[PDB]
Amino acid sequence: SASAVCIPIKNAGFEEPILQIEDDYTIDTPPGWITYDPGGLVPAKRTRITSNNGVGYTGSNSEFYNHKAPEGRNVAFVYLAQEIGSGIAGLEQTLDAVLKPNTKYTLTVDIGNSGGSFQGKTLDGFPGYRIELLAGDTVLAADHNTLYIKEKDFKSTTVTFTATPESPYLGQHLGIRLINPLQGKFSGVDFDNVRLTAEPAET
Amino acid sequence: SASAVCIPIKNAGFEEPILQIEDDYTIDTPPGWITYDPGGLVPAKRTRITSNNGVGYTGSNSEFYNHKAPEGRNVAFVYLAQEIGSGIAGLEQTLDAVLKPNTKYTLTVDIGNSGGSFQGKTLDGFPGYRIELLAGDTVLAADHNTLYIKEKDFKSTTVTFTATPESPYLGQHLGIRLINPLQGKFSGVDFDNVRLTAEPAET
Ligand SMILES: [Ca+2]
Ligand SMILES: [Ca+2]
Ligand SMILES: [Ca+2]
Ligand SMILES: [Ca+2]
Repeated sequence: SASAVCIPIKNAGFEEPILQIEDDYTIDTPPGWITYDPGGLVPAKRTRITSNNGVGYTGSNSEFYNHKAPEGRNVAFVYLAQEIGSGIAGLEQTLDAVLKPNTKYTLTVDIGNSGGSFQGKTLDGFPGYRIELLAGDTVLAADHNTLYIKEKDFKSTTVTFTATPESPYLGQHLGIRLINPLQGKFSGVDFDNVRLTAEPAET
Repeated sequence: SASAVCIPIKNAGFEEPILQIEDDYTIDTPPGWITYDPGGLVPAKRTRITSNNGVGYTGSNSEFYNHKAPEGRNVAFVYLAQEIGSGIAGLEQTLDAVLKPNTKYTLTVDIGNSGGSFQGKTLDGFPGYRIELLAGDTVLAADHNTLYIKEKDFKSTTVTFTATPESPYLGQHLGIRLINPLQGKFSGVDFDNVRLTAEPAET
C-alpha cells in the first residue's frame, strides 16, 4: 500500500460536467465514460422517465442521501425503467494502462443507495450493484451485490485481482464497469470516487 | 455471528464418496451436487483427460497441495480441458431453505490452486474461481476471482448477501455455485468446506 501506484482514470469522481443546484442531474453519459448496454435497455433518445445515466449534484442538503457525495459534488447514477431481471446496464471505461504480471490491482468505488422520494415516486428499494475490473473484454474480477447499503447511504466496495506471469491477459488494456443488475426496485444505483491502484503482488 | 445459524447443505465438504489413497479421485459429479455446464463443455461420457469434476483425496502427503484438504480428507475439483474463454462450468446445489427478509447470509468456501506437476505437465497457473449465492435461478451475490491463491495453497473466500423486505426473491430456494470460469491454465480449481450461515440483518 505504501508502494501502491494509481492507474489513471478519466472523470473518476464524475466531477465533469459541473453542476451547482442541489439535486440537479444530467441524463447524458458522463464524459470519459461510455454506456454499457449489451441488451439495449438504454434508448437512443433518453428522457427523465426512460432508462438513463448521468451525473447528479449531491450536496449537504440532498434529498436522496444523508450526507454529500463521497467525493466532490457529483456522483454518477444508472437508472433502468424495465422490469426486474430484464437485463443489466451501467458505465464502462477502457484505461491506458495494460495488465502487468506480479501486480495486485485494487479497484475501489463508493456505491450509493438513493432514498427518499422524487416527484411522488419513492426511491425505496435498490437494484443491487456489480463492480468489474477488465483486461480486454474479459472480466478479471468482480464483486456482485455483496455489500448491504442502507437507503440514503453510500458504501465503499473493493475488488482485488492479482495478475501472475501465467496470466493469458498480460498486456491487455485494463477496464472498469459500474453495473446496475436490475435485481430490485426502485431500480437506480449511484457510484462515485472510482480508484484503481497497482502494487507488487504478494510474495 | 453468535446468533448465526447454518443452512443445510448436502455433502458440503465433499466427504462422500470415501477415498483412502493420497491424490486418488473420482470423475463423477459429487453426490448432493449437480454439474453446472450451461455451454455443454462437460461431455456425457467422462474420462480422466476430458473436462470433468469430482472429489479427490487430499491428505498431508498430497503431491498437489502443501497441506491437507481444509476439511475432512476430500476436496471437490472442476477441470476444463477446453481453451481459455470457451465458457464456464462447475458444481451447483439447490437448498431446502428459502430466502428470508431481514437476513444476512454468509457463504464461505475454501478455494484450492493445485500446484506441482504430473507426467511432465505443470499444474502451474489457475483458471480462477467464482462463488455464487442464488435465489431461484437468480445470482444474488458473487465473488469473481478477487482472491490471490498461491500454488499448492487453499484460501477461504466470503460472499455476503442481505435480503430486505423489498427483495423480489423472498421465498425462493437458496442455491450455491462453485464455478471454474476458464480464465487461465492449468485450468483446474478445487473447492471444499462449503458453509452458508444466516443471521438477523444489521440495523
Ligand atoms: Ca464525485
Ligand atoms: Ca433506494
Ligand atoms: Ca472436505
Ligand atoms: Ca495451479
